[PDB]
Amino acid sequence: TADLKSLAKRIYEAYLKNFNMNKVKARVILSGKASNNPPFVIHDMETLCMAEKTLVAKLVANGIQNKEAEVRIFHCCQCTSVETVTELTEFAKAIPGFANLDLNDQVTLLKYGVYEAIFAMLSSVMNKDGMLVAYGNGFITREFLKSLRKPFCDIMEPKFDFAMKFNALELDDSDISLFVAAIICCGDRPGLLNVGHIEKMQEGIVHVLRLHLQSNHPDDIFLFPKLLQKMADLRQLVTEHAQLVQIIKKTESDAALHPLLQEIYRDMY
Ligand SMILES: CC(C)(Oc1ccc(C(=O)c2ccc(Cl)cc2)cc1)C(=O)O
Ligand SMILES: *c1ccc([N+](=O)[O-])cc1C(=O)Nc1ccccc1
Ligand SMILES: *c1ccc([N+](=O)[O-])cc1C(=O)Nc1ccccc1
Ligand SMILES: *c1ccc([N+](=O)[O-])cc1C(=O)Nc1ccccc1
Repeated sequence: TADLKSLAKRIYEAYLKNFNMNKVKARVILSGKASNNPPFVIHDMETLCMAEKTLVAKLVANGIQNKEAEVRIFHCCQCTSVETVTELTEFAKAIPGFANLDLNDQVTLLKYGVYEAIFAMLSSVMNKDGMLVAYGNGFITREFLKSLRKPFCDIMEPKFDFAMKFNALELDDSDISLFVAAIICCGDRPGLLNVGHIEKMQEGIVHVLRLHLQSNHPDDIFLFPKLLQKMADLRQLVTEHAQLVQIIKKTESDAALHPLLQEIYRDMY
């Protein structure tokens, strides 16, 4: 079309603008074809404490430091998502009609959707062996994550499984931008007031996405349906994650939950 392609572009531009780590900037680091200075590999406890030597500032004033090895990892890992939530909250502005929604419906969308988008985008920085960290400056291996003591070794491995099959779709930021937009405009979230209004808004994004996918990836005929399954998959992935988070709350007495994330997880699933 033309007006649609403008909207699809308006979304993409908001994607690159807000999220500092896109799939292009990431796949080039993992390829190592643009530089000979690879990110610092974190594969065991020694390499971890080395890299942590860089953040000794944020670690001392936060009281972690002497905390357990796993707690330290996923303590800063929370600060990441808190940032991605903010970037996502701003990315939602560009969505046509979103800013107009009732302030309650806006928060509800961003409540049940953020983590579904975080894990989706989180695939862009993963591979079969690990993921990028610190805006591409670090690469934490996948086996080291599976080596932590339970239940921390069950946190990231599920996401790696999704990112491997999801990456297999060969998507570019051009598409993910729209894909993440549709995730936020899901009219299925509990507590939505104007269900009719939101569904109209989502159908616009999905319609744009369905044509964009057929245009940018014409050979993968059922690519659009596959992604719909992925949305369903992510919805399930975030649910299990929420259960595993609350499981860490009812047992681990030395792992505190970030204030912002508390409100998100509160009575989520
Ligand atoms: C992906 C990530 C960081 O996943 C978590 C993994 C571990 C924790 C915790 O260590 C923790 C701390 C306090 C409580 Cl009450 C429960 C769990 C939190 C989130 C997220 O969700 O952004
Ligand atoms: C998260 C957990 C642990 C560390 N660390 O001790 O090396 C770092 C991070 C992290 O995400 N650091 C970061 C984020 C963004 C930009 C630069 C560095
Ligand atoms: C945790 C959640 C999300 C990201 N991310 O996609 O930027 C990274 C991490 C993480 O584990 N960061 C990290 C960096 C350095 C040392 C430990 C942990
Ligand atoms: C955010 C970024 C980096 C670190 N760190 O490596 O010390 C910590 C945090 C952070 O906000 N931790 C936290 C968890 C729970 C409640 C408040 C703060």
